[PDB]
Amino acid sequence: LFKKLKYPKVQRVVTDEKYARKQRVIAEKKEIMRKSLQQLEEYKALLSRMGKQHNIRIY
Amino acid sequence: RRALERAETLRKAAYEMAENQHERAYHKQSQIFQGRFLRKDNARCLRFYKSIGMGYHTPITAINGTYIDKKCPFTGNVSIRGRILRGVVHSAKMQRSIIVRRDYLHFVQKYKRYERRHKHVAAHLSPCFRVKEGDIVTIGECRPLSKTIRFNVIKVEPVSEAAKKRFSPF
Amino acid sequence: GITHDKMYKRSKTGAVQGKWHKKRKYNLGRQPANTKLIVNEGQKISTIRCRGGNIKRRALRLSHGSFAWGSADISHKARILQVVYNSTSNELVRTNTLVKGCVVQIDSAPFKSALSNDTLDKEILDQIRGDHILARISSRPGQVGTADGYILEGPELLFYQKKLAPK
Amino acid sequence: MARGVRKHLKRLNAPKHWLLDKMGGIWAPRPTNGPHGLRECIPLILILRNRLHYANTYAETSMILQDKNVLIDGKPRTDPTFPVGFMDVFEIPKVHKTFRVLYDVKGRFTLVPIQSNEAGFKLCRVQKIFLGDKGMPYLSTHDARTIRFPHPDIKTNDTIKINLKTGKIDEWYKFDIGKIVMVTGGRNCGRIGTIQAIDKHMGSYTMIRMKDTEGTEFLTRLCNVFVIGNDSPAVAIPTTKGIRPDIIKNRELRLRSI
RNA sequence: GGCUCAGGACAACGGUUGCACCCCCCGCGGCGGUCCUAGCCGGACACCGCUGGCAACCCGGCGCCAAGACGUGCGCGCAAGGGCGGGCGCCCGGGCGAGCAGCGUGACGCAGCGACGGCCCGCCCGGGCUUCCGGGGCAUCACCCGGUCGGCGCGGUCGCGGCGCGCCGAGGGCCCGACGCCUGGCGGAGAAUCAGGGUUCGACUCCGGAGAGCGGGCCUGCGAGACGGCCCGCAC
Ligand SMILES: [Mg+2]
Ligand SMILES: [Mg+2]
Ligand SMILES: [Mg+2]
Ligand SMILES: [Mg+2]
Ligand SMILES: [Mg+2]
Ligand SMILES: [Mg+2]
Ligand SMILES: [Mg+2]
Repeated sequence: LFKKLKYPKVQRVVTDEKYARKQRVIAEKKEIMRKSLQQLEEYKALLSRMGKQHNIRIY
Repeated sequence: RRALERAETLRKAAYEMAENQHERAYHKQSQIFQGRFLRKDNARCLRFYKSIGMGYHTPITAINGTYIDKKCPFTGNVSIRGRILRGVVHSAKMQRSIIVRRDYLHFVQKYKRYERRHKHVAAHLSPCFRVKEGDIVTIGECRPLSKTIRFNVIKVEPVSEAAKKRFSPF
Repeated sequence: GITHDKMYKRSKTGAVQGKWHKKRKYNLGRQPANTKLIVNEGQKISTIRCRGGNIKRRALRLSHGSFAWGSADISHKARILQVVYNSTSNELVRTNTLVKGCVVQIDSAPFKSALSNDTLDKEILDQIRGDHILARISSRPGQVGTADGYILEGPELLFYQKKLAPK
Repeated sequence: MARGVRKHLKRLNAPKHWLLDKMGGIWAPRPTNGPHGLRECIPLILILRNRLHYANTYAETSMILQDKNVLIDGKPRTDPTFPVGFMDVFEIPKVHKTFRVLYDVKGRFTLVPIQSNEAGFKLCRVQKIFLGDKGMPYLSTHDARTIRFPHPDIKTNDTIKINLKTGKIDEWYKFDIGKIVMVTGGRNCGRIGTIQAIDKHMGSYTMIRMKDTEGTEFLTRLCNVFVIGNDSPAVAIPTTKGIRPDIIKNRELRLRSI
């Protein structure tokens, strides 16, 4: 659809800082997953002389 | 050859049981997957048994027996945990249960003397054990099996019949 | 309402015990689901809010389930036809009520679709050539909302066959 | 039979080693859940008010904690009822005071000032090894801290050195005979000794026998035996090396101080 | 949190075990892969304006608007449950005294999180039940119990269990005092008295239990059979 000056505050507007926040969150989750993968890989490289039982990622 | 005889004996017990049409249901060991009995070779175990630990040994009757009891401590699905007690048999009239008599002493400080007291403890008796009145039994604690039963027999030491009833704290 | 408290029972000697408190919500009970085979119609399952916020679902009507042939390792999803035996009561069988341990007849189409020729257990192949296969229920409807099981064989198959043959 | 959890604590029902005065008031602080439980901890306010005397009331302690002037293992805590426990780090940067929380011979909590070389870590006792989601091995400690992917050589009842900055293990002490230990509960709290025998009873508690350096011998169960290094302590300990005096000796000390 | 002690006499309670039959908010520490418009989605009500009923208590109808509210949902396969996978007399790692956990694979099912990312796990406090011992008087109460004792199967429960239902067999307790009746019977830590041994009491400060006129039922919520929460009968 299309003394003092009184107007309603707009909502659902995505300014600059919302973009930065979303990008930071995405990057944080990605690096978390990467660190977990690296830790699993190094632990698996260790234990060369013992068995292991973890859920193998499918796909 | 010894293992072969065992498997045949176990196999018969399963097939003669299916001919007892009087029974409402077919009783089986939950661990064993029915279907192994269709294998002609003895490449699979047909009976399940465990060791209860605490230094007690599994009777040969349970290992070589042909009975089903889900409440047995050796072939069933219960675990022993807690207190181990001893007593003498008081009555053996139920299907797979008995009553155990325990004796102890109670001290009275005013008179500086004792009293002889006894309690009755009900337990489950697996078919691997044979018990008459007066024998000494060892019972282990388990989860509630019924309204009054929280113990299971683990060891039986026969006593001669006609022997004198005597106060025997244990 | 419904309770499983032991305070309303007699003692081991047969005496009556006194009531020393009112009813508590720890020891409550609920009416049975009485899951019914289908044979405004469709699968219906309800959810129950249990203690601690946990979720429990009881099936009121269902028609399908997963059944596994252990010997050959063949598992498919099949339609349940009707109940034929129950070790607790004949009334459950007449009403076609599903519970753990019920013996049911399932359609043979999924299993005859393949391996109808492969030399497996002969007693099952003859059933496959027909229209129904004897099976058993292993899950608990009324707690998980499913009716799964396995195909019978071995001594139990002979037992149930002899049981339900003369009828 | 209460309908829910309890939130209060009467003064008389409080632990003895807190040393609360009978007539101080009707109530006592109720510590919140955290790294240490009710019976093996002590609220922060007691330390900040009844020990260091930096505050005279509840409000002063609350203000100080809000201003974030106290660190507990490098993380500022604003809860006046936060539980503090054994082998903690208690540093107040604004007054350059750093302490480690330990047990005295009498069986009470004490603050042992420390140096910076050893104030960046803490010792933890491992009580449980379990498999978590997906079969990944884990371990837990007496301070409610869980570590993933630990060294297989680490077993139960061992001692672990974790860096506070990151929270990673660097070395561990095995539980064996001849290792200096410290008692964390019972009648022998605060004593230091060396293990001499380990007797295990099937289905019940395991008993540990240790000898004091002077020659005294005492017994305690394994549930409250804490290894604090090999032969010599890894961390600092109070002035007295875990030697409990007798009543006569303590009376002589009291008279000397009077 | 505060008040009281009606009820209840192998019960509550005190000490001592266990859950390999269990649930758990906050807090602390980890963890964080989600099958098939994302410069940011959709509709409503509350307050409020107009208009009204009714003695009071209470509410009605129309009307534009917000979300850390509601609904849908972008996303590297993941909830519950189910089938199969150890032995040949016994004993000599993820973990135990103890075959307990986790995992692989074949089938089902798409649960929870996601328009400023938390489903999940561990600890902690708390609760539920449970083992052993103790737990009033009357024999002008001597025999008592009939889901009462045990077994099989299912259901329900957070969960074991005659807890409930169907079938089967018969049992269980008692002068070392059952069963029944009575109590101006809440229990303990303790109080009074005083050579020693003991007798009586224990509403009340701490802990535990029960209740909110009597008897029942229930919603919300992690947690209540709640009463300064709702519904019914009875008496006021
Ligand atoms: Mg999708
Ligand atoms: Mg939303
Ligand atoms: Mg009374
Ligand atoms: Mg009270
Ligand atoms: Mg109440
Ligand atoms: Mg009420
Ligand atoms: Mg109230």
